[PDB]
Amino acid sequence: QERTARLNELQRALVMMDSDFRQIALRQTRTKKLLHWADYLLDSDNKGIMFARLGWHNPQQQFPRGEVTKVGYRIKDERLERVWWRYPDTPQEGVVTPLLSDVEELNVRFYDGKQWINEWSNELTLPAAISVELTLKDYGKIARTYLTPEGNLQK
Amino acid sequence: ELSQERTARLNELQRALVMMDSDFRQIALRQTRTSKKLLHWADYLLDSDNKGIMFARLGWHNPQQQFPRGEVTKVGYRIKDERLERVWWRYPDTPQEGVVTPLLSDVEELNVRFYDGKQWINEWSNELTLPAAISVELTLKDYGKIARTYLTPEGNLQK
Amino acid sequence: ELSQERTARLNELQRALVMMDSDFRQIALRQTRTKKLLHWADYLLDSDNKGIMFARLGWHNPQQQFPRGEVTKVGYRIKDERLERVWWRYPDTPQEGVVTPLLSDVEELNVRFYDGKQWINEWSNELTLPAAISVELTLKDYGKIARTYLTPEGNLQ
Amino acid sequence: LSQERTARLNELQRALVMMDSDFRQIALRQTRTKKLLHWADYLLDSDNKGIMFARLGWHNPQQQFPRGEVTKVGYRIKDERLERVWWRYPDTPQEGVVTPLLSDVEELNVRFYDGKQWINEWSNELTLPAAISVELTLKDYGKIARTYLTPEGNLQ
Amino acid sequence: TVGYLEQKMFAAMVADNQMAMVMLNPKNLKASNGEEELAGQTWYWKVAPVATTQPLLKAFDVSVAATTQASPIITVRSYVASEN
Amino acid sequence: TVGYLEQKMFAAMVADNQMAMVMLNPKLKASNGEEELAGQTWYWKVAPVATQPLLKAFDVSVAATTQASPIITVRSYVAS
Amino acid sequence: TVGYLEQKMFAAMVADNQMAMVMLNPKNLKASNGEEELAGQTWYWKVAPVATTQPLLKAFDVSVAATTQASPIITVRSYVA
Amino acid sequence: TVGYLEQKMFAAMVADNQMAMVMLNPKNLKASNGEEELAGQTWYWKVAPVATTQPLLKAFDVSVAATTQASPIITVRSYVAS
Ligand SMILES: [Cl-]
Ligand SMILES: [Cl-]
Ligand code: NA
Ligand code: NA
Repeated sequence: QERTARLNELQRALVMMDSDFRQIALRQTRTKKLLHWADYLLDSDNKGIMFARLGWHNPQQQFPRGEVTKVGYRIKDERLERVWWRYPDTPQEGVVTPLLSDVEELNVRFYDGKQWINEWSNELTLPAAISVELTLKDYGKIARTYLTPEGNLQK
Repeated sequence: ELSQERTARLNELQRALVMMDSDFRQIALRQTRTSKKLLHWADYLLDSDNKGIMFARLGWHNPQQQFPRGEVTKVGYRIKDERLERVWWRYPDTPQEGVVTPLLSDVEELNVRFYDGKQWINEWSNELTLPAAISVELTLKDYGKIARTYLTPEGNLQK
Repeated sequence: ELSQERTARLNELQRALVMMDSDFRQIALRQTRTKKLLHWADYLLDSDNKGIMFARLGWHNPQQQFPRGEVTKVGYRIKDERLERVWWRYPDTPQEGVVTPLLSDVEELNVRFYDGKQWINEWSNELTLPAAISVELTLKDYGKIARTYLTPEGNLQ
Repeated sequence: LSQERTARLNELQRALVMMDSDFRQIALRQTRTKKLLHWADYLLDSDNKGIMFARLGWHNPQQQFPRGEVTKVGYRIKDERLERVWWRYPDTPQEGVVTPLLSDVEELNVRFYDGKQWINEWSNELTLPAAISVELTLKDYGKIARTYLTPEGNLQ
Repeated sequence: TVGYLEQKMFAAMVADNQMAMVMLNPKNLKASNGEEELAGQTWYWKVAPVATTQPLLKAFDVSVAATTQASPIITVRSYVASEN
Repeated sequence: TVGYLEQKMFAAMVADNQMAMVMLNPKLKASNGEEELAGQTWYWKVAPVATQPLLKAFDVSVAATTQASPIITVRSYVAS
Repeated sequence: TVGYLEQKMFAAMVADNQMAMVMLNPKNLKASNGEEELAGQTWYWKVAPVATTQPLLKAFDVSVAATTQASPIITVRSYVA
Repeated sequence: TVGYLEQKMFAAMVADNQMAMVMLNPKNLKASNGEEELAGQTWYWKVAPVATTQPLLKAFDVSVAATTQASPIITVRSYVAS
């Protein structure tokens, strides 16, 4: 009953996170970095993460060929919430989706090619992989590893 | 007081539109079963209380090494008890109940029209090509009719 | 003695075909003057008989640059029973091109166009390319040889 | 004299068009006789240095996999002539299609840009140099050079 | 606050619908105008080509207003490949 | 029903995480390991699959023990 | 030497021509055969589906021979999505 | 006729060479100028950013002339993404 609804809530959370973290855009955002990962980012109660993501491809004729949006994840009162902005450059409150309840912790790690590390300060390239770990009050720790698009920016 | 509930409603709608933008702008030229179709559009599809729609969509690009380049997922929309719900499947060919998202409450109707190059028509039975454009209209209890028009990718399948 | 002349002719033929593959496999859905996708008419390019002209993909530009590809323009013609290939850097061009003499002893250049059910002898559709093109050369020594090339999909509005 | 000097220029334009077609389309794709760029004395039986690399030949029709057809080309000097050699397949057992491109070329030289400077050799087998300079010393005109940019990316 | 937010969201919806119509046939980019009913309200849209200082991209503006005379609630600029 | 659906979801998550690690450097060998997820140890296995010269294939399979049949097997392809 | 070189080159042209015809409509990929006149010679071509270790790609071989019995001068393999 | 055609073709080679160097590092689009010897002649090149009305494309001109004062033999304009 509750357990099935809880499983379904988790399923939805994961689909959403897949949609965002598998579409990280190699594009710097302001406050400027490729990946923002810091205590109280987005008014998170703990860690917050923010990045640009591929929104959709535009129709054939249109330039640019795709529209980049900006998304973030934070914990607010032990809920995982996802924040959405139409524009990577934004003056603004984002569109908040409460994604998953009973999330104590959000942790993200970064693969630097040889090992997992805890911060990402390189603003010219993405880490080759990102690991998003959630600690749930019921199920405990679950994690997802995602690959990033290859490429470098210039200084 | 009540201005809080109206803000929450507009916030709900913004969320719904973002989700629909994500889906309808990324429609894929990929036939799905249920005899296959490019776009499924019928009364009671997916157990809708009225119309339902189902289609393949670009879910994401896979990392450069990987073939195929695009991962195609499958999504649909239906009304259940005046709720717009979005249904999602990881694979376009699925035995599997879908992941249901309650997207928008107080939606009476879902109506979709297809641009066939000269008119907007009420069904799509061309299995070889998508319509050039799709108009998705919702009838909300409070706001009435609102509509979004989306363009599809160009291309033909072989017969 | 003139095992050498036969070998030279074979090698010449080989060079012509690599060059034609290069052009005909890279036809671009882009209209040219003097407005067609594919020009196929008598005395085109001052050919002695039929001449053919089209836009082609010249190369991809480096990552940073827009547009991502440079489109060039090419033509084939017969002058004094020799096949010649003409090249222009720019599809829209004010006159004469860079001329490559490609193959001697060509009696006839003919091109045909596959409209999805059969082969026809002209292409007047200014919005779409034909699914396939067949280029037929009649050599005085070898006779008729033909190459079929597919075009990119898509139409212009 | 006007006729002959006009014919020489047209010969050079022809050479340039052909070289542009090759060197602007270098493929990040290793070849044998593995290297990305082959650059060595007597390569392809050159009188001096020879250069060889994989290049994009053409895009295949949209149904076909792979989307790109990769060919292999090389340049050498044979008896003060620049020759272009062409192979349909990048992994070829031996003789390529030879085109005499430009007469009275005394030297072919190739330099490689490493992001900071021009250098004389390229022994990185996983990445291309960001730029390549092809230098021809013509018997009449002296040195003419074209710089080309390569595609970004690394192999493992 | 909510009345203004409504206007902004719904006028943006109309802007998107009219951008899409222009994009169906962007070789035929010209000054045009009309009306769309959305959320009970008539909205007045205008498409306007934008002069460019290059040959590669064409631009147009789609603006949406509450009357035929009114300043727009929303204006959005888009770009179309001139040689797609 | 819910306990089976849990096993399915959590093994699929480990399958995805391990495919990702394969894809990081596929130039591809048989390997295996253990990932702790949702309080359970999952036993994964990467296996090359024979194929044409263009694509490499691997299967990722995840089981509840080293002896057990897999709960899930996913196949992926990599460009040669 | 040139006699063999001619055969190789002209059989290869027929292979390319018949591949292009398969590529035009490869959903109806079937075993087929026929004849092409090229450079004064009849060439005997054959199209053969090839099994593939995956659902994504289909393969075919195009082979071209001097008779209906002969071993091919040329066999080319191609893949379609 | 031929002297003229030499200058056109050789200035054009230098234009292409210098555009290539700009394209290597185009975020750093600033005015520059220099010299290139080609076919025995010193050519004077100029790189000039070109004002733009849109936010998507940056533009620049490469011009090549026979002296530092002379009007250019050739000017080529190129566009770069942001
Ligand atoms: Cl999405
Ligand atoms: Cl080429
Ligand atoms: Na004859
Ligand atoms: Na000298």
